Amino acid sequence: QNLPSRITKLIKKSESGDFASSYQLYKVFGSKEYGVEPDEKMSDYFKELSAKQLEGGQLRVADIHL
DNA sequence: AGCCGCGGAACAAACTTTTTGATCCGCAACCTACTGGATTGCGGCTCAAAAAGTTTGTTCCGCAACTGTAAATGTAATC
Repeated sequence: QNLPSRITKLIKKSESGDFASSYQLYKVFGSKEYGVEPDEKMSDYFKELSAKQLEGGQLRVADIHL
């Protein structure tokens, strides 16, 4: 069905393990705007994986510009 | 490029919890025996009054995603 190359890159990133890679994967498969047909089950899987991969991370302030 | 409801805020009258400045009243002191005058004085206790501390009803401030005819595009990478 010729999944776009950017979609394949995001899937590879999610397989490696990232939280945004699956965020922008359950919002790419849940709407028609991003350019791919909406699949609900395979978007729900990406949403669950994105939420599961958030644990263990620390939120810190990196830089600042006054 | 426009500006939805939501929730803090910047202000501003009302409650509300103490800071202060007298007034009083036992209360031991004199004085002498003891209500000694026709006396003072002195320290807890209480009084509203008012300069301080919340509490609560109103008014603007800000901000997001996308809009009405409208692209599925073999590979990688740029703004």
